[PDB]
Amino acid sequence: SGAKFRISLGLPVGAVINCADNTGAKNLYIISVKGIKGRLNRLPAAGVGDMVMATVKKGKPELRKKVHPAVVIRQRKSYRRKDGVFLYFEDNAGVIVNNKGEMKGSAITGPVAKECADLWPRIASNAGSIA
Amino acid sequence: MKVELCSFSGYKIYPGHGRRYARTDGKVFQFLNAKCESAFLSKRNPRQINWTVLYRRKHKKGQ
Amino acid sequence: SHRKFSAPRHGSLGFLPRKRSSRHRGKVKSFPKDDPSKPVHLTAFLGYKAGMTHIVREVDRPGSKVNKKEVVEAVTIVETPPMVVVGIVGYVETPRGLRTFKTVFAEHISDECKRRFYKNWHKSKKKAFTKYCKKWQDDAGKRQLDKDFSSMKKYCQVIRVLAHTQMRLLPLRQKKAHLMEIQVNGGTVAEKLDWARERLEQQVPVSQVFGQDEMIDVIGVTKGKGYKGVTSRWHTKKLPRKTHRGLRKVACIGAWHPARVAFSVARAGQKGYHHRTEINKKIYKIGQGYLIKDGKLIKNNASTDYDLSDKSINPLGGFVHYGEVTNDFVMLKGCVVGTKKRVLTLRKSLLVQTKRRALEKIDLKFIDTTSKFGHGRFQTVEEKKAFMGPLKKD
RNA sequence: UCUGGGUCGGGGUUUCGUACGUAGCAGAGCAGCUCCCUCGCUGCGAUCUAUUGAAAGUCAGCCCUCGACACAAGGGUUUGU
RNA sequence: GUUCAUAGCGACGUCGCUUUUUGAUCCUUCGAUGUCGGCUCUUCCUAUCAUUGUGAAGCAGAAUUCACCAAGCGUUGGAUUGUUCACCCACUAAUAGGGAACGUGAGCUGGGUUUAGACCGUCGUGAGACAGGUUAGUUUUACCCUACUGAUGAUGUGUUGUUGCCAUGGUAAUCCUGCUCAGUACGAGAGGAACCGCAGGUUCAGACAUUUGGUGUAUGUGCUUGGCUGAGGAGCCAAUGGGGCGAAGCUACCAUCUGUGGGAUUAUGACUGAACGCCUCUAAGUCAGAAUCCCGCCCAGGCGGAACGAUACGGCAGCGCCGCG
RNA sequence: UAGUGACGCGCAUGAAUGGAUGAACGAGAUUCCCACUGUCCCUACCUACUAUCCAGCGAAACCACAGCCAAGGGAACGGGCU
RNA sequence: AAGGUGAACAGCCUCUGGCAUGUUGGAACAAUGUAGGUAAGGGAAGUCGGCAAGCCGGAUCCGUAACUUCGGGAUAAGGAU
RNA sequence: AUGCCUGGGCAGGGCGAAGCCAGAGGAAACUCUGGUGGAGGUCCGUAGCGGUCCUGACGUGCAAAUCGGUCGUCCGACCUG
Repeated sequence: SGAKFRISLGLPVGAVINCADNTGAKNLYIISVKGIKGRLNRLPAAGVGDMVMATVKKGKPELRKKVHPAVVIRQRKSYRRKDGVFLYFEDNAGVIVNNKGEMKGSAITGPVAKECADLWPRIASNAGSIA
Repeated sequence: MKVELCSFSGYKIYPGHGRRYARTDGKVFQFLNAKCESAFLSKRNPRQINWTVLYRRKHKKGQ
Repeated sequence: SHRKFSAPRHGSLGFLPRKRSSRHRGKVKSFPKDDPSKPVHLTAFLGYKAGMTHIVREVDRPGSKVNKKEVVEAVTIVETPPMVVVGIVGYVETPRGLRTFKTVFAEHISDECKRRFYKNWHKSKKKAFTKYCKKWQDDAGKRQLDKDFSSMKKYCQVIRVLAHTQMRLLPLRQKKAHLMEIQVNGGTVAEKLDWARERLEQQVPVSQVFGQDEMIDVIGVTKGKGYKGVTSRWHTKKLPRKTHRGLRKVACIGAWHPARVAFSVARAGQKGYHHRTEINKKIYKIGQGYLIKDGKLIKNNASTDYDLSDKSINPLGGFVHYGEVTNDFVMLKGCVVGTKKRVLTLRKSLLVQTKRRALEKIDLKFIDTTSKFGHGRFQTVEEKKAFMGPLKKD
């Protein structure tokens, strides 16, 4: 029912975010962003709570060298809320997810943005702190 | 309209202005402007900076 | 050969006479179609842009994620002092177009309106409408005026009113008032002409023409930017750094076989100072100007039922590069074309405004008053004094 | 001639962050004098404290001044149904 | 193709269309038309990938291919290769095919063809040859005319000013997701819609700085290295000395606001209705009909008009209406 | 289709027309990683010197005549012809 | 072949000495440029190719691998002041 | 371009070879530790010499081959009258 209410996105294709779940992965190199038509020479950009495809550049060999769906939780780029507050989380952090939205891990380290929490209920359920 | 207090200076932050910073350790700060934001990010202690409300309280200025 | 990777063109082909506007005041290219059932009413007004600020309010759109939540919107202030009606004009529809039939001016005309008819006011002797006002003080002139009004009633199809702004009540340097034709939409031509004649030499406030929570159109000249390159004028792609003969230029203009440059090619030239007509601007608040009963009444400008303060829309130190707003003002959602001090034309919407977002009622909760001349942090000087305490300059 | 604009000055706002000087029983300490007294006196001494949210800038493309100054029908080229 | 030629195909034969491939000729150019790609940019074509409107099934829904009006709007980001071409990864409604001197070098790059220096393999006694590979190898000139983007302007309206009209040109918006319908219609089950509504987003267009960010030589205010005014103070030099914060102004889907309605109809589905005592959307006549076309919204405004104001008191003047010479 | 390690079936590798190896070195040619950044996403702002205007001084290339387009034919892509 | 900083005949500032900024000046600070810079988030995703720019940079104290012709690599790499 | 004769010139730093001194171990052969020494067609680097890259500026130029940054070498097969 609730809309996305687009915000500033600062995670283009090639950004290496840190994994924030107990799956075992350390880094997540973003290879593309879902739901983007695209434009000429315009790199796809991912914001908070955006479904992306990533690859584990560092971590367990089982998770390395394969594509995983993921959801961006925190971004260092400041985004504006609907009530006029600009928020940034000091780091770019994401969690590995499947197609239906179920997290592959069991816990999330650090805060989780309210946009991602509202968009993905399971990530909100596993979230420790909100925004 | 919930008016916040600046985590560094202490001035009231109206909804239109200010900035919000959520650190990874799990706590949130409100900054009145980029000056206070940079002062906080540079690890400067607010009690040693004269214009800060904490400095004024510490030195018992006014009243 | 063909273009490998398709991409949309840069700029709009329907907006590219890229010339400085011949006119400075916004022209109403099309007035609303008059239905001969509603009462008579003016369809336009002339204001002056002052500045922008914040607004805080609760939205009432069910189903949205932000429903019943506090939101902030950028609002633009347009100072709109009441305008003086000084003349009327009739238009008759012809197979060639819409020809002006008869123009009748009032007896007494203010010097602000008289200034417009003279390029140089200091040098001139101010002789405009000297023998014309004699028609209002003679029996033959009165008979001629009555005959002209009867002819306009019989023949004219469209009736417009000449109204000029009051430049005295503004902080702007200039004193030359802006005149404008406003088409009257309402009942029959006879009743419309009678109302226009009655409104002669009279003030018109903004409450008569526009109301709260209304969608209107803003017409004005873009803030000029002078000669600009293609990279800024059409936002074309920048050439790589290795380019020899410049990089902020369009690389390929056209093909070989057509030995001419097409009008659709992005070229360097004038950017800004373009006539524009923004539509669907929402009136958040029509604020009353300064009035005196025993003392100054400045609360009516910015005080709300939830703030109940003594603040006016003027921030600390006044609006930057405009002045202090003391007259009636209109607060519009979002930004409007033009720079500060710029005259803008407010026009009633040309479309049936029946939409979920266009019919929403606006109830303000907080109006920002922090100084815009930097990073302001105090809403009012009283609050600033209370927070700071006594200073050395006391 | 809605008397107007200009210069200066005063406030409002805003930017930076606490001015020179003075005083201190603050100050890692050190030296001289001698009433060898080492909280005795006199000096050097990063810095600190009160004066002091002080000092400094602020329209040249920010707002009010109606506070002081001079000036403001004057200069040249024109066009006729 | 379970039955069945024409739902979708189609052998043995046969008729055509295109110059987006290679061919044949040498017609223009050897007193020189700069020889591949890639980047940027504009326009055009339909042999339609997707979106709008429909006809079709071996169309129950979903999915689907076949055909029609249809080029308005879209046709992406990357690993490899100089590559066109080619393959793979991911997203997406789709990643459809092409032309414009195989568009585009006084626009750019020079990566490899294609000078001169060299290395390797084959051939030749040899100098040398290799659509056999590798490396380094100067990309000149616009101030001329036209075209285009902007800017003064120009002939008429007796002169100027005013508010306006309009012929003409340009034109703009596009697509998708979530909730409800609905786990409903349909279907043995698995599966699984559609219309109207609500919230919004992709690309594009026009603006603007209240907020966030950027710039910052107000060289605004502190802090500092070297040196120089004897020192304190106040300063300056070191092509902007360096480094914090930073007013105003410009600026970023890196912030914010807005983006519209009618008419005629195409394909198609129909009404009445003979030709053809029956039947028929067609022969007369009539209805519905869309990203189509045109107009409206919007930009400019014609060797085009509009009514209105003042029209040279002068120290010499100069004009406007009337009448009869 | 690049880089590295193994296989030999080597159009046409190969032993002073020298084969293999090789510490150090190379303004020699390539592949990958760390950090770094406007190469880019996506451009924006500031400074100096020009470009702009003015006073003075002041050239050169080029020039059949000159310069608005659609189609046709032509010597097979016209500013002139229809 | 002066003084200061400095390892230094490095760069920068100053004294003796030399000069008018290098075949002209004035007014604004438009677009293209030439030479310098700065940029939120990503960090080579651009491009034939990290082209260009940027990063590290002095000194003191620790530490320093593979290989090797045992000489080197080496200021290896990486840390603190 | 090369050979010869006769003259001139080449800051400041890093690595620390032969040789030597002292201490410790050894039964000898001799070996380890701390110093001294400054050799090298040695390394960073100025003057000098040359011209990689930006295929930068200019390209009817300052110049019929110049300028900026970045560059190789700089005690010897060095540069030069």
